[PDB]
Amino acid sequence: MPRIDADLKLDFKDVLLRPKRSSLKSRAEVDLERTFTFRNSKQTYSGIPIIVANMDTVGTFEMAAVMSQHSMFTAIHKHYSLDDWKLFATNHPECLQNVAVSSGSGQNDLEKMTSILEAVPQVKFICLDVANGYSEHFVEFVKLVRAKFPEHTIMAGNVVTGEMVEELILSGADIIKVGVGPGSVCTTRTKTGVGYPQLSAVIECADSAHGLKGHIISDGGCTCPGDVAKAFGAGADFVMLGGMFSGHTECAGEVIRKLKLFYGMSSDTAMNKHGVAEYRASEGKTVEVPYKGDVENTILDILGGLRSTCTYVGAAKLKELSRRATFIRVTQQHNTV
Amino acid sequence: MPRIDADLKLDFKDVLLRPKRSSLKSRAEVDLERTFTFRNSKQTYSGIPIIVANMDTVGTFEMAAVMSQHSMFTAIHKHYSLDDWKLFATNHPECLQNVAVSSGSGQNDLEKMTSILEAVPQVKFICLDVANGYSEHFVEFVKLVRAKFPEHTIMAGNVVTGEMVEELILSGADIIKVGVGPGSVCTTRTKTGVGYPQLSAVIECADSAHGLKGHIISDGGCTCPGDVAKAFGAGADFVMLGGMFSGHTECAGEVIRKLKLFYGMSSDTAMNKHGVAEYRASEGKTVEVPYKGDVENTILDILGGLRSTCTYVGAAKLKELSRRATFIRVTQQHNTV
Amino acid sequence: MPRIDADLKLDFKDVLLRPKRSSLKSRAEVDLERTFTFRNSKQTYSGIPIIVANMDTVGTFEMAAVMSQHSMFTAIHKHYSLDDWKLFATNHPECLQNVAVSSGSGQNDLEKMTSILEAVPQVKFICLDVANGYSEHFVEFVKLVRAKFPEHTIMAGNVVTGEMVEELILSGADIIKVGVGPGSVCTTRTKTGVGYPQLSAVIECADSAHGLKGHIISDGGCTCPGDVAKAFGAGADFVMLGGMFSGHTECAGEVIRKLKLFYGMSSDTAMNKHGVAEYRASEGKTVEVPYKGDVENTILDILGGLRSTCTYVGAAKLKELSRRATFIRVTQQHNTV
Amino acid sequence: MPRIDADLKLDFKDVLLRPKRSSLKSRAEVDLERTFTFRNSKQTYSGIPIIVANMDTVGTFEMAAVMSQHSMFTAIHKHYSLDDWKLFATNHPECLQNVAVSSGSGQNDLEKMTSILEAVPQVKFICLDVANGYSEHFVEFVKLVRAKFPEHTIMAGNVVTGEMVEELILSGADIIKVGVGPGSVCTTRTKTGVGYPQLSAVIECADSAHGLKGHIISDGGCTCPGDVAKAFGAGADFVMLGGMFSGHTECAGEVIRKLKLFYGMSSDTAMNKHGVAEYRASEGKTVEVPYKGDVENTILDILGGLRSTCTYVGAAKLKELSRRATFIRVTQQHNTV
Ligand SMILES: Nc1nc2c(ncn2[C@@H]2O[C@H](COP(=O)(O)O)[C@@H](O)[C@H]2O)c(=O)[nH]1
Ligand SMILES: Nc1nc2c(ncn2[C@@H]2O[C@H](COP(=O)(O)O)[C@@H](O)[C@H]2O)c(=O)[nH]1
Ligand SMILES: Nc1nc2c(ncn2[C@@H]2O[C@H](COP(=O)(O)O)[C@@H](O)[C@H]2O)c(=O)[nH]1
Ligand SMILES: Nc1nc2c(ncn2[C@@H]2O[C@H](COP(=O)(O)O)[C@@H](O)[C@H]2O)c(=O)[nH]1
Ligand code: NA
Ligand code: NA
Ligand code: NA
Ligand code: NA
Ligand code: NA
Ligand code: NA
Ligand code: NA
Ligand code: NA
Repeated sequence: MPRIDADLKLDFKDVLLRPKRSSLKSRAEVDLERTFTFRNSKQTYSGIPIIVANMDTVGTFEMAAVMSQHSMFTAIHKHYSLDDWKLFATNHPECLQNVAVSSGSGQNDLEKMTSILEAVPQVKFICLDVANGYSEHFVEFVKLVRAKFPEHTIMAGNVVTGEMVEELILSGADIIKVGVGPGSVCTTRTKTGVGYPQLSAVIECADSAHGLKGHIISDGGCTCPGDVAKAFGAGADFVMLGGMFSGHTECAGEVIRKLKLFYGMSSDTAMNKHGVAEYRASEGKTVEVPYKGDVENTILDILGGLRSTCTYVGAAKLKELSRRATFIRVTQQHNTV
Repeated sequence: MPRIDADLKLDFKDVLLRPKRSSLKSRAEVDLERTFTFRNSKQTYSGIPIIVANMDTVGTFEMAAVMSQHSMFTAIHKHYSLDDWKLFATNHPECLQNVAVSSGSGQNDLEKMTSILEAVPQVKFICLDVANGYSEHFVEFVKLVRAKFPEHTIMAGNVVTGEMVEELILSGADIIKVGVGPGSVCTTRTKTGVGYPQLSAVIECADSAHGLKGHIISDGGCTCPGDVAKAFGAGADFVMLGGMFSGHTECAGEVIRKLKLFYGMSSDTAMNKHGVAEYRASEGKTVEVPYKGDVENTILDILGGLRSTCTYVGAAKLKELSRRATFIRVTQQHNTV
Repeated sequence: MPRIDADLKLDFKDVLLRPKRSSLKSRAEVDLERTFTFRNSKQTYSGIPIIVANMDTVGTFEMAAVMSQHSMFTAIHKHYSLDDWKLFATNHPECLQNVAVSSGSGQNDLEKMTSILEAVPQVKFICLDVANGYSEHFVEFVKLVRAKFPEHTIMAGNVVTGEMVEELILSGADIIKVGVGPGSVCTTRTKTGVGYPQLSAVIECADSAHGLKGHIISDGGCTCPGDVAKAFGAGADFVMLGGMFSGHTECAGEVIRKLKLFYGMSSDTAMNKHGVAEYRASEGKTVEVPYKGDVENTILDILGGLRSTCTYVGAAKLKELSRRATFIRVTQQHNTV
Repeated sequence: MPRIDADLKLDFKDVLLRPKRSSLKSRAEVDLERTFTFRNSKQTYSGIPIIVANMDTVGTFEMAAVMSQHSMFTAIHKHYSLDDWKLFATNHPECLQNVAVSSGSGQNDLEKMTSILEAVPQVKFICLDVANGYSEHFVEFVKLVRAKFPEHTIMAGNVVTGEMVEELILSGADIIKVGVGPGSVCTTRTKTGVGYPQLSAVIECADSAHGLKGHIISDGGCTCPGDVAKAFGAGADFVMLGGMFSGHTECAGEVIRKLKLFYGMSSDTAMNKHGVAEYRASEGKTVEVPYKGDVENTILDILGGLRSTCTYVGAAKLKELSRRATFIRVTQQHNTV
């Protein structure tokens, strides 16, 4: 029996947030910092919950040192060496509280990560990523990492439904990475037919996490600050971004109209440059992106957009955005000429 | 609890007006003038209820002097000086009954407006505009302007839902400006995720105004005369337009294929040229538009379109259009080659 | 009260015809000729019910002489003179049974038509066209033409709903022309907001005609032979076409890549060349179309397509197509690369 | 009575497959081979159920010799001669178990096929194709072929609904070819208005076959490996492909940016090169396609995609994919820049 779910699954383009009444005079009143206490690691975090994705070109140390100035976060890419990290530590000690070390489920990866966590005790976040986030093999791996590092906060993914968000949390992960399909350079939908609309995946997964006192990252699929806001509005605790951060000076890669090469974690460009075949669910794209320059401007644009959103729905802090969010269903997002 | 309204919100593209039986021989029979009596100012107005928007390039004095010849209206941009206005008065006294002076919620703006209303008693309309039309701060500001000018008619905005249309009317505004998102150079949807489909916003807001014996302007989102007609058909008492009036000789700005620069009230181009950051809900676009020449032709095209609409639905006067309007839901608006 | 009909109105793109079981070996078995007896004129017609539209460039005498060889029909454009027609009669007497003379509702038009019907008794069809097919003025005009020519068959239009199809038939018209909006060079939707999806307009109007033993033409909106088939399948008794016949050698106008100018009946190009302002509901477009050459090939393509349709649904004659038509609702019509 | 089925018929773009929990470590665990026993021929087949379509350019002997190395299948085009086939047999004896000989319903075709089956007893599949797969003439032809070759497995088509799938199976065909409209170079929808969405046609037809212990091919409409997976997920026993195999070295036709000419079975290019008028339901297109080079890479890409799909839904073998398939309804398939 092949069956078809009756419920149309919407994405970001299919909706808008409705404005509401409030006493908020203007957007600089709004506080975008959140304070979280994690279910399993028992650690506490405070910052602006926007994470740079652990992709080759954007999850760099340079990107980190800027984000951190804004209390934002960076999931560092897994190809840096131990020596690379010990220089990062020496150079930017104040940044270590705002980064996560990354690993796949392979033994070599686990060992290298371990050497990093031991050499840099200030790093207190771990980001774990596989091709099939629904595998029992990932479940037992998450148990292993939890046992090895009982006081480190664990981000794990990726999934799109709530049964697997609960199983991953109950198996020791703190923050589940929700998203398969929508990523700017993800090709699961084309290559495999498998995936989920981003908005629907957050609505559905956020509820499942929060009943366990766990948390989620909306990973992928945001194309402008409005999407970030919708992602938060849908219940996401953090939002992670690759494509919106691609193209800047603090991105790794030469400038080539000035452009830069933006490529997926499991892309052909990636496999050539490195053992990444089964790191993500699809062999992602390799695109050319216009050179945007310094990431500060982009950060300002994004945070500013999000402050307005909160103001316009009556949220004085980011914590209250999902509480105040009413989405309306629309037939369009743009007025063309 | 993030929730999603079950009702799909349609816009202008999603519908058509149905023709109906009548005794109307032709479109020159139709009278497009309306006579209004305002709830709070208690003043009476007669004209063709189509308003040029208070944008830098289109809300000019030159635009005004043409519109006025057609009994149309112009919301003048807020950057003109007192001296500029006193020349407008001297030069085009017969036009003063067909313009509104504009202001934001800042004290400097209020003072400059006040000096203008005192120096030109013939100006009897006020247009008030903010970034967050749902703020309690806007509500109290509207009370202040009402108290300062008890015999001036007040347009205030912008909103998209009826609870705020009622609160603004009950707080002293006469005519509520309805529209957030659809404007040709508005970027709220992209930058903030917040907005509303224009047609749905008028249907919903018109009902709310009219129960209080108040009035609304459909502000933004019309791309052709058909949209104007639909806007009126949905219940709007006036319709305001920026983009359809952009590009003409009576527009402010040099001619540059001949083009002209059309930019938003809170756009980057605006901030550079002037203190406009929080005048509108978004930092609007700056587009190039083809030089259309004299606004008379455009006016003729638009009024002509609207006369046909009334004829085809059986409305001998514009007053009867919403009464006679049945919208049908469609899957398209164009026959491509 | 502005209201919105709950029923989504589909067009040709939104549907497909379902194949069905039959004993039909192949498409040359299918007979596309119909025999009609008209309600009010009491005349009988036999032919392939596909009519060339009465547009300047396609409703020519040259087009007629080809169509007629295929038992197809031509609604001749209203600008030809009496002398022009008397040469047509002399030259192509066998074609006169397959054409209609055209007129608007003006007295000059009526007189010129009258002179034509008197000078050419073999012409037994009249085509009457106005801007507002819902006007009481059109209703009384139809009564007048019926009384003046009691044995001529009258095509009248255009409408999209059944209440007006019945009133026009009961007022003496034989064949109602159904379609407002979808025409290739019609601009009602853009200029006035008024119109109707073609498929929905035929479904709805065909039922209304046939209960009175009257007939309809699906006028406008077909872009390929599939649309013709759907139009017939929806219940239409005839289908009229402009754009699909545009571009051929037998079209009026010079060749200019080789192109030809195709323009609407009430278009600016039309008004310049001639008193046509209120002949159709909109001031239609003027497009450039590629030179297709001889209309024979196009005719062959269209008739062939329609024979296959009948075969694939089990209709041995065109009469049985609507009887055998089941439409399925689809989300697309094309497989792009 | 023209009527409209209430059920919207979805295609591949309208859905995604949902990931599910499993114990599958990775995609090389998945077995894509199936073992089938046919209802009427009583023969058994084992291989990867992906068939190259019997089109001029892709159903070649060269294509066959590669496919066969991958346990894939090739429906050979019907224009090869007896002598051509006897060389194929001599050269690639091990491939004969993985090809089908093709024929239309004409006597010449039947005779030539017969001479081939007699000269090459190793060929045990027959592929039969007509313009109207719903004709009683096709039904009796299928009876004739069954009687002539009682131990050959018969693929017959094409249809889209289950009443005709059952009648063709009960009349002796083994494997019904399901698909009319979606094919990359099919024009039925444009030329005739007749067709069916591919996904809906498989869902509906698969059920009908399987109740008779028969089988179906999803013929046409796949544009990437995701579509293949969805096709299998919907219940299809095999999937046939033309366009995805077009463009390779083992395709027939010269290289011309390097391109190759890809044309339909009943296309104008086909009729010119050969008696094919009524072989398929439409006169298909002739497109230019980029030269992809060797078909091995494409095969690897497609099989790899399909292994991931099975892994991500928890299917260790292709047999279990439809059993494990839950489709979700979506509003999009792509993230544009
Ligand atoms: N399946 C797949 N996902 C990728 C690949 N590269 C990056 N991603 C995903 O894309 C996400 C970011 O999405 P974006 O913000 O660019 O839309 C990353 O966090 C990661 O989840 C890849 O090669 N394959
Ligand atoms: N949010 C926003 N709205 C603008 C800006 N500039 C103009 N608008 C809106 O656009 C309206 C006109 O819309 P239009 O007729 O061009 O679609 C104006 O009345 C105003 O409400 C801007 O910079 N930001
Ligand atoms: N409203 C309007 N309709 C036109 C005009 N010119 C042609 N048409 C319509 O277009 C029809 C043919 O549509 P087509 O087959 O090109 O889609 C004609 O029969 C007529 O009803 C025009 O200028 N204005
Ligand atoms: N109606 C029609 N179908 C064709 C023609 N040529 C190929 N096809 C269909 O297209 C199918 C392959 O579809 P594709 O994989 O290219 O989308 C073939 O198996 C066949 O069923 C043609 O000329 N007319
Ligand atoms: Na491991
Ligand atoms: Na980059
Ligand atoms: Na103030
Ligand atoms: Na302008
Ligand atoms: Na008259
Ligand atoms: Na023409
Ligand atoms: Na035969
Ligand atoms: Na090819």
